[PDB]
Amino acid sequence: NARVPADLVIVGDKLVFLEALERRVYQATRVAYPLIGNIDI
Amino acid sequence: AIQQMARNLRTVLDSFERGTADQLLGVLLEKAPPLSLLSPINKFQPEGH
Repeated sequence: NARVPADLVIVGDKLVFLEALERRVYQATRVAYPLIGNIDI
Repeated sequence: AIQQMARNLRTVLDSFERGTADQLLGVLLEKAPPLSLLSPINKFQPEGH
């Protein structure tokens, strides 16, 4: 294994990763980031 | 006369060190966009085009 700087949070009883990957990937490129999805009402 | 000479020349030499900060404030005011217009463009459009 290798050490990687990444933040982990605890919710309920489960230890989960917390990712908001927008600076490492999807940055200074021509693609649209997902999770900016659209809805119709 | 020479006392007034030296006392005057000292403040004249000090004035450049005193006014360089004025020139940086002038150029930084002439450069900076407003935050209310800089921050939504940096966020609300992802990339551009």
